[PDB]
Order: sequence, then structure tokens, then C-alpha cells
Amino acid sequence: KDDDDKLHSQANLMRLKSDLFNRSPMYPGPTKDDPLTVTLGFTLQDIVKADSSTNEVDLVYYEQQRWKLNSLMWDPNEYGNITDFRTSAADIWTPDITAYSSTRPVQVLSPQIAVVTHDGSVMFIPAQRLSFMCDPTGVDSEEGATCAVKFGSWVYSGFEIDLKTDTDQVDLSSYYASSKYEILSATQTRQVQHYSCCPEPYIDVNLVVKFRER
Amino acid sequence: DDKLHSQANLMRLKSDLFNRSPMYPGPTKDDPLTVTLGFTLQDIVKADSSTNEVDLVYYEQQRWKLNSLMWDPNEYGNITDFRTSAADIWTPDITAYSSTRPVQVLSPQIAVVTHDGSVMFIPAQRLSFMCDPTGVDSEEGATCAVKFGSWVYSGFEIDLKTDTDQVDLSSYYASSKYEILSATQTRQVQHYSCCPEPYIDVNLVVKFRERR
Amino acid sequence: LHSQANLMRLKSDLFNRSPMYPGPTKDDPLTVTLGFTLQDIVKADSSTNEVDLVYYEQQRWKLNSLMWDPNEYGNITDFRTSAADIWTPDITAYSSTRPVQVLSPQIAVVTHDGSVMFIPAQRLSFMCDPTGVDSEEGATCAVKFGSWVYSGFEIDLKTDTDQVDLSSYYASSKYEILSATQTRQVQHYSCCPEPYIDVNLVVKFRERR
Amino acid sequence: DKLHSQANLMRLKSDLFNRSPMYPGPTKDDPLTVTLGFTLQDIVKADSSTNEVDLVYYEQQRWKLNSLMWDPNEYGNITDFRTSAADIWTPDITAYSSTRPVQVLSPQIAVVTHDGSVMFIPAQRLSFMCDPTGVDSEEGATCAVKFGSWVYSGFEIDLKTDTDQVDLSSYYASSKYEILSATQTRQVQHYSCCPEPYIDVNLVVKFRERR
Amino acid sequence: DYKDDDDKLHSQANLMRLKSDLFNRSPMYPGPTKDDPLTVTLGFTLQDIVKADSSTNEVDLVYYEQQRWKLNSLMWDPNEYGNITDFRTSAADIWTPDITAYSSTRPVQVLSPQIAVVTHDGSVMFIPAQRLSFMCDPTGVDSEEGATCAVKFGSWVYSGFEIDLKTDTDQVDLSSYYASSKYEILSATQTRQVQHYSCCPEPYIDVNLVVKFRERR
Ligand SMILES: *[C@@H]1O[C@H](CO)[C@@H](O[C@@H]2O[C@H](CO)[C@@H](O[C@@H]3O[C@H](CO)[C@@H](O)[C@H](O[C@H]4O[C@H](CO)[C@@H](O)[C@H](O)[C@@H]4O)[C@@H]3O)[C@H](O)[C@H]2NC(C)=O)[C@H](O)[C@H]1NC(C)=O
Ligand SMILES: COc1ccc(/C=C2\CCCN=C2c2cccnc2)c(OC)c1
Ligand SMILES: COc1ccc(/C=C2\CCCN=C2c2cccnc2)c(OC)c1
Ligand SMILES: COc1ccc(/C=C2\CCCN=C2c2cccnc2)c(OC)c1
Ligand SMILES: COc1ccc(/C=C2\CCCN=C2c2cccnc2)c(OC)c1
Ligand SMILES: COc1ccc(/C=C2\CCCN=C2c2cccnc2)c(OC)c1
Ligand SMILES: *[C@@H]1O[C@H](CO)[C@@H](O)[C@H](O)[C@H]1NC(C)=O
Repeated sequence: KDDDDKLHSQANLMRLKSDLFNRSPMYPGPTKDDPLTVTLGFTLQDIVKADSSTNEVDLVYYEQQRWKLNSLMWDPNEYGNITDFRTSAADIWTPDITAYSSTRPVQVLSPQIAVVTHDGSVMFIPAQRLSFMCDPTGVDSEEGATCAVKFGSWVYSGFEIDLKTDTDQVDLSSYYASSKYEILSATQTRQVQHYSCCPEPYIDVNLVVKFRER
Repeated sequence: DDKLHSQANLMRLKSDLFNRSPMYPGPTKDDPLTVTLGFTLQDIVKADSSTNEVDLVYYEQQRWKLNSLMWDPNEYGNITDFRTSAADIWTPDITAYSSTRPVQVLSPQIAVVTHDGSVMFIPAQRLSFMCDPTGVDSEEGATCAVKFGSWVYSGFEIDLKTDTDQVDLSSYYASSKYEILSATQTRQVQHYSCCPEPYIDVNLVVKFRERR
Repeated sequence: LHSQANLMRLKSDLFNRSPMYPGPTKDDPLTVTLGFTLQDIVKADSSTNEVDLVYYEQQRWKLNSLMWDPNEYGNITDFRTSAADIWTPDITAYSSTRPVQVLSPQIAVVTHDGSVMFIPAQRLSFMCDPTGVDSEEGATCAVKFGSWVYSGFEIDLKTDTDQVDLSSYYASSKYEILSATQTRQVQHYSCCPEPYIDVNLVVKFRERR
Repeated sequence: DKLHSQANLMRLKSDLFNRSPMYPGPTKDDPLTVTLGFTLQDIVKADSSTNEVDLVYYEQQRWKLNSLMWDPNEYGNITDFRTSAADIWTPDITAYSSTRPVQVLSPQIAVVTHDGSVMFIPAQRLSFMCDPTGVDSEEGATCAVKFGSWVYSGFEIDLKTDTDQVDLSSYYASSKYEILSATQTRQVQHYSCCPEPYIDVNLVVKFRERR
Repeated sequence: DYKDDDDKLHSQANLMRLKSDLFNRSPMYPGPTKDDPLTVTLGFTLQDIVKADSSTNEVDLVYYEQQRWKLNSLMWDPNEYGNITDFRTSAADIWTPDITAYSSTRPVQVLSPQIAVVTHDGSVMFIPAQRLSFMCDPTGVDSEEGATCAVKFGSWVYSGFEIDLKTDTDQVDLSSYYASSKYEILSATQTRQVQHYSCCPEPYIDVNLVVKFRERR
């Protein structure tokens, strides 16, 4: 029965995914009538490089994203008590969380796979290398340099996508201990932006990093 | 449940526009299109005097209008606009005419479509282009220029316009290595030897110097 | 509306429908006209003897399978289409050192007589010793372009002129062009029984002074 | 005979792949062990300006799925076959402290054996976080990098090594850097993100300038 | 005339029909097996040593790799297809061997169109041009005798009992070597070897490319 249990668990998961993905149309993304709140958090692993000839700095971090869709809900009892599953991020809608002052395309360092839970909640944690606009002047001093970069939806205003953080402290517990740069402070703060282009406000999380040469 | 219906209406709308009608074949002499173009310059990242290439980060505002993208909000739950993958729709082949590397795309390829058939698409880009930065370390600074326009469509198929001749500098990076003295964007009509029909472009002209 | 419908119908008739063109053959050979418009010598690297050019490449050919009567399609005489929608020649630099980087949209123009025009802009790194670039005489380098897999029995080449177009060459390049020629050649590679055709691009250049 | 052998191989691959949906990956109810081993070929570059080191290696991965089992007697005595990695499930084994996307240096083709076991040996170049200070001394420099599933906890994917010794028998003899030691060690981690423990294999390399 | 126009049409039809008969109404070759092994002929044409990096001991080559093999499943009778004796086809339409450099340090960069030639006897010719970075210590390159480096090419996943290799000559073709390269070639050979790797009881086959080169004076 126990290998049949294994076969049944696979059948159940295959069925769940078919039901969620093949027998319901793809979620069209958030709208003003159906807005979404994405929870964003950063785990900073390394400041790899600080280029004073171009004022670009390169970070490596894990970006934790979480949201919840009614359309991704199921009753575990209908599917052999499955409460969550992993799936390619290509299979589901994902928010267009973008750095606002990048100078190169982000490079993805991890597999793009999300965890979907039966309450319709999704957790997706892409590791990234980012080059962004930053003047490292002062990095070779006790006080160090300070740079900042905003992350938010590119195409969705606050009326479609809102953001939140669970804390305003960037997680430094995994920061590389032999980095060329030591972290003096790293914060992540929700902001409401008004851009002259657009009558609607855009929400971002402002990552502010203060750092110096070790 | 109202949220469920809103979703159905939007899915229904996109299906009607995209699955139940063939994608537009692009503009023609009999159905020409005007694309409105504007630039927001964010950074002059690098100026390489060994190769005379300069690297810009900007975003390009593109807007156009297609009758084939129109709908009556009243028959789709009063949906007035939606976001969609740029792959779902026709987009103009707006190209720099003096790039030295392929453009690097810095923003999601997603457009906004409105019920009157208008489309807005705002790609952010890093561009290397032909530019001699001689004088950048002087009070007068350096001046370079780069033309943007359709690669394959003449002025008889795609016209361009700008809403202003001033490049938007309000988001220019205040700690760039280079400060901007001026940045203009100006529609030009060109007659190239190759071709009997005039081509249209927007000439981005930037005057910049080493920040002091 | 009518014009749009006419163009969709034409493309559908040509593509979605009529039997397919499988590329040229000995029994159905093709001539491709090639020309170059040199825009910039970006870089000359004397440590590796590689030089980087930016140019566009004008390609032209004609297929009976792409012909139509404008009168049957509301007097449409040409259209733009994705290069992926049609056959295109495998024109290749014979001495590149890096993959070509494409700088322009991959879209071609098809005309009612069956002619296709395709003008890809490229950045190319190729084998070139720039020795002498810092002298009055300058350096000279050459690179051959032609089909990779089709011999002259399947693809022949020609030029409309042997002068490279320099009328868009960047006036403030690090390098001045002294001359640039594009010349059809016939190659007989001991590798292969049939002759290969190429257009040889020869560029004489020097540091701007 | 040859046409028969081919027809049989085609039939097997059909019955296995196109005659069920791809396996949905491991779960707590249907967990998997990946055996992981490294063969280090070269330390290409050590950058003391950014503290990044570049390694070239082969990563040996092995796992077993009941759903990939067959009776060779039903398929003309076929006991194993090669197939594109895209045709089958593969584990999301990831370096935890890379600084650039891994670059794949070998074909993405696996070997499947009739007992359901799969062997997949991707060659990679990896840049990862490493301070090379001391590389020009007798004791050399030591760096480490953890490899593990990105999204599956130890309750879904276990890892194991057959040996804690990295295979150095193909290490490039004229590298800029010589290897003093290289070990690969299973670890269990408890991350605040996640209630369930994660498993990794920690690669520790001690290296020095080859003089 | 009209006859000539028709002949061309018939030729196009005949080729489309041949490709369809081979590719559409037939199963893609599942690759070689111990029961159905395959011999691939490999040869190199070295065009340039582009660079020699003594800071990392990587050297970069540009070459053409000629590959040839033959399958019964690609055979046809030309008389059944208007005397068509060969055709060009995308390398994606056919099976191709996984010939790989065994000491690359970067992914190979492909410099030519991925198109093969298939002949009515079932033989296939495929000639990818590549830029390769590989492990090579160029110490001595500034000497009369130069530096020597080597790199093995072979199937990644198939042993010698599935994919065997051969050369047609022991000499790398230097007839189109770049005359103004930074490096002159002193010799370049290509030699079949048999390897025994601890992973696997079956022997593996490779062709070893050995190049002796020096800075041009
Ligand atoms: C598609 O293309 C063709 C063009 O080749 C086009 O067909 C042409 O239509 C024009 C306009 O009707 C025709 O021109 C006429 O020719 C006759 C002689 O045959 C003249 O008598 C006509 O002149 C009178 O009418 C003019 C107004 O139309 C007056 O200005 C003038 O004073 C005269 O009263 C006129 O020039 C022409 O014959 C055809 N040509 C062919 C080859 O058919 C067709 O109309 C185009 N299709 C569309 C939808 O536009
Ligand atoms: C007149 O100049 C502009 C400048 C920027 C934007 C859009 C922006 C910039 C702020 C971030 N998001 C957007 C956006 C909004 C919707 C789709 N794509 C991009 C614009 O569109 C209305 C016009
Ligand atoms: C010397 O002979 C030539 C030179 C250039 C072009 C095209 C150009 C030049 C630059 C503007 N864009 C085009 C174009 C036109 C149509 C398709 N693709 C590109 C040409 O074709 C009409 C012939
Ligand atoms: C000096 O020795 C040579 C010369 C030429 C070629 C091939 C060529 C010439 C360049 C254009 N294409 C080919 C080709 C020929 C057949 C199939 N694929 C490619 C060659 O291939 C191994 C060796
Ligand atoms: C110190 O802060 C940490 C530590 C570990 C992880 C996740 C990891 C560890 C590496 C393996 N994969 C994951 C993971 C876990 C869940 C989903 N996706 C990825 C993390 O995510 C934000 C923060
Ligand atoms: C010294 O340690 C070694 C030697 C050889 C191989 C495999 C090789 C040799 C190169 C060609 N391909 C393979 C291979 C074999 C089987 C499956 N996939 C790849 C190896 O893989 C972990 C370690
Ligand atoms: C759209 O709005 C109009 C008035 O604003 C209303 O009469 C109509 O019911 C709405 N149509 C819908 C929701 O389909």
C-alpha cells in the first residue's frame, strides 16, 4: 500500500496542478478592483564590487517575495491532504519587482521555483546579482559610503500592487564575513512615490546600505 | 465574488482582442501610425575615450493607438485599461541608429492598453553608442548625439512625434560621474541615399561633463 | 480596415498556405546581392589582433514563391515581416572571433516581384592585425562573408558596387577609413568539391589624427 | 536487428515519458535522495579585488525514481539509455554563495538505468565568494561553498556523499593554483526562513599559488 | 519557359517531400547504443590562437570542427525524389553527437550557422566553427620552441561502445591559419585516444588536439 501511497501522492499532486493550471484560465494579474499586496524582504549576502570610475556597485542578495491569490486556493482534503507544493515560477503569475536604478540586467543566481500553499499564498525567493547607481566615495573611511536603491513594480501603481515589509531591517545574518566591504547598516523601507509621469503613486521598498572597506 | 467577475471580464476582454482576432500586421502607407517618443535620462554610466563609446541608462516612453485594440468598457465590466505582456501585442521597432552593442533591457516587457486603443510602453535600457567624450573634463563639456527611429518603416508608415523637445532630467542620478548640461530630443526628417521615402527619427543630443 | 484585411490575407496566402520553399538547390539556385555600410571601427586590439566593426549588411534576393499581383490585394506592393517568417541566407563572416551581435530588428521587406531586402546591423569582432594603424599608411585588414553551407551551385553572390558605403561612417571614430572595398571571390577549398562564393571586405584604416 | 533495437528504445522512451505526465518532483510523502560528488578540474582565477574565485568542476548527481523503472525483458534487453535532461525531472542543486550565474560547460544529457536510477554529470564554471588572502604562503587560502536544493528541505530531498574527499585525479596539473585539500561534507542547516531543515554539501578547498 | 518553371516547382516539392518522409513520418533517431554504435569522424581546422592568458592559464582558439557520421535512417533513393542527392537542414532537425571539449573553462561560442548536410547514403556532415577557452599554461610562448597545450574532445555521455571516434588525418588543417595572428603555429596534431575513467567500466574515446605555438616575431 505504501508504494501505492507514493503513487497516489504523485497522482494527487499531478491532479492538483492540472486543476489549478489547466482547468482555470491564467490569473490576469492585479487590477484596481482586485489589488494585491506583495511582502518584500532582502537578505544581503555580499557587496562584491564598488566601481568609483562609473559609480556602480554590485550586490548579491536573496529577495523574498510573498503574495496570496484566491485562485491558487484548494482544499487539502480533495487532494490527499497536500498542503503545499513547489512549482516552476513560469507556471504562475509573479510580480514585476524591479530595481529602479539598475545599470545592468539583474543576473539570477537561483532556480526560479515558488512554493504555493493551500490558502493560495506563494513564496518565491530569487537570488540576484545587481549592479546599481552608487557613488562609493567615503568607502575608504570610518564613516563609509551610503547608497540606496528602490524596488517596486514597474508597471503597476499602488492601486494595483501595494508592498509591505515584515521588518525594516535587512537580514545581515548571512552577509559574507570576508567580503571586501563591511556593512555598517542596511534598512528596507516602504515608500509611496509620486512620479511626474503618472497621476497614481507607485510603491517601493527602499534598500539603504551604509558600508566601508574592511 | 465581485473580484472573481472582474477577473473573468478581463480574461474575456484579452481573449476577444488576442485569441479571437489575428495580430495587427503593422502599419502601412494606407494605415500609417504615429508613435510618440520621449526619454527620461537616468545616468551617463561610462564614457570610454579609448573607443569613443558612451553608456546611457534611460527610459523610453512610447505611445501609439490602434483601432483594433478598442473596446467598449460597458460590455467588459467597465474595464478601461489593462496591463499585458508586450509579446501579446504589436510594438514599434524603435532602434538607436548608432549603437555599438545590443541594448540591454532593464524593465519588464509589459505595456498598458486603454479602451480607446492607445498603448503605452516604457522600456528602460542601457545603451552603448558612438560618442567622443573629448572635452568632458572641461567647463564646456562634451556633446554627443544619437538618433532613434523605426529601422524598417519609412515616414509613410511610421511617423514620430515628441510631446516636448526637453529630455526629462528630473530622475537623473545626482551622484553620477557626469553632470548634464543639456539634453534635447528633436524630431528629424531624413532622406537617405538608399531609399526614396524619408525616414523619421528623434535625435537625442546630450551635453555633459565630469562632475566637480 | 480593408487595407489591414488585405495585408493579413496576403501574408496568410503567402505563408500559412502555399507549398514551402526549402532553401536553394542545384536545380533552383539563388543569387544574393550583398553590400556593406560601415559605421565604425570601435576597437583595435593589438594584444589579440582582433578588430571590432559596426556595420550594416544589405542582403537582397528574389523568390518566385513570394510573388503576388498587387491588384488582387488592394494594390499592396510590399510589406514588412519578421525575418523568422521567411527563408533567409546564412551569410557568415569567415574569420570572426566572437559571435556576431545583432543591433537591429530582425524584420525584412518583401516586394510583389518576390524580392526580399534584409538589412541587419551588426557588431563583429574579426581577425585583424592593426600594426601600422599609428602611421600614415595605416593598417589593412580583410574579412570574407558568404554562405556557410551553400556552395556557388546553390547560392551565388554579387555586389551592386565594389565600394563600401562610408556615407554613415562615424565622423569622430577613433579610426579614419582610408579605403573600404567589397569584392566577390570564388574559393576552392580542398575540403569541398564545389566552389564557395564570398564577398571580401577590405578595410584600410588609421588612428584619427 | 538494429532497427529492432531502435524501435525498442523508442518504445521504452515513449512508455516512460509520453505515456504519463512528467514527475511532479519529490514531496514529504515521496522524498528523494540525491548523491552528490565533485571532481575539481581547475581554479581558474582568484580575484583579491572583489574576493571572488572561479572554479571549473564536474558535479556528479544521482537519484532514483520508481517511475523510471522498467523490465529490460519487455524492451529487447535494454538496461539503460541516454536522454536530454529536459526530458526528465532534475534536482535544483544550487551553490549558496555564487556571485555570477553558473556557466554550463557540458551537454545536458542524463543516463537512465532500468532500476529507475539517473546519473547526470554537468560540468560548470562557478564564481563564488572567496577571500584568497594567504594564497601566496605555505598554508595557502581556504574557501568554502555550500551546494543544496534551493526549494526542497531535508524532508523532501536528502543529500549524501559517497566520500568526503573531492576527486582531484583530473585536477589541471598546470593550473595557476595547486590544491592542498578539497572535501565535500554533508551538513544540516536551520534557517529562520523555514521551519524544515535544509541539507547541503559543503565544498571546502584549500589552495595556493603553484610555484 | 513554362517547362523550366515547372521543373523548379517540382524540385522544391520533391525536397519538401523527402524531408517530410525522413522527419515527419518517421521517428527521430534515439541516438547510438551498444547494440547500434556509431563512429563519428572528427577533424579540426585551426584558424587562430586569439589569446594566451598567463594570469589564468587559459588560451582561446578559433577553429572549425568537422564532424561526420552515417545513419541508415537518413538513407533514400535519389530516383524516388527527382535525383536529389543531398540537402541542407537545420542541425535541430537531426540527431547530432555531443562532442565536447574536456577542459574548457567557458562555454563554447558558436560562430557559424547550425546547419548540416545530409547525403542520400545517410551520411551527415556538420562543421561548426567555435571559439573555445581552455586550460593551457602559455609559459614559453615567448621562446623559440614556444608553449605546448592540449585539449581532448569527445562525447560527454557515450562511451566507446556507443560512440567511437576516428580521424581521417593526424594533422590539424593549418591551411587557413591566420597569417597575422599574434601566435605562430609550430605544430598541431589530432590523435584518437582511449580513456578509462574511474566512473565507468567502459572505455571513453577522445581526439586530443595538441598545439605547439609561439609569439610571432
Ligand atoms: C490599383 O492600381 C491601378 C493603377 O494601375 C488602378 O487602376 C487604374 O485606375 C485609374 C483610376 O480610375 C484608371 O485611370 C483612368 O484611366 C482612364 C483611361 O483608361 C481615363 O479615362 C481616366 O481619366 C478620367 O477619369 C479621371 C478620374 O479617375 C479624370 O481625372 C479624367 O479627367 C478622366 O475623366 C483615368 O485616368 C486606370 O485606367 C486604371 N489603370 C489600370 C491599369 O487599371 C486601381 O484603381 C488601383 N486600385 C485602387 C483600389 O485604387
Ligand atoms: C512622460 O514620461 C513618462 C515617464 C515614465 C512613465 C512610466 C513609468 C515611470 C515610473 C515607473 N513606471 C512607469 C510605467 C508605468 C506603466 C508601464 N510602464 C512603466 C510614463 O508613462 C506614463 C511616461
Ligand atoms: C545601400 O543600400 C541600402 C542601404 C540601406 C537600406 C535600408 C536602410 C538604411 C537605414 C535605415 N533603414 C533601412 C532599412 C529599410 C528597410 C529594412 N531595413 C532597414 C537599403 O534598403 C532599402 C538599401
Ligand atoms: C582550410 O580548410 C577548410 C576550409 C573551408 C571549410 C568549410 C567552409 C568554408 C567556409 C564556409 N563554409 C564552410 C562549410 C562547408 C561545408 C559545410 N559547412 C561549412 C573547412 O571546413 C572543415 C575547412
Ligand atoms: C539568512 O537568511 C536566509 C537563509 C536562507 C534562505 C533561503 C534558502 C537558503 C538556501 C537554499 N534555499 C533557500 C530557499 C528556501 C525557500 C525557498 N527558496 C529558497 C533565505 O531566504 C530569504 C534567507
Ligand atoms: C577523474 O574523474 C572523472 C573522470 C571522468 C568523468 C566523466 C566524464 C569524462 C568526460 C566525458 N564525460 C563524462 C561523463 C560520463 C558519464 C556521464 N556524464 C559524463 C567524471 O565525472 C564525474 C569524473
Ligand atoms: C458600467 O458603468 C455604468 C455607469 O458608470 C453602469 O450603468 C453599468 O452597469 C456598468 N456596466 C457594467 C458594470 O458592466
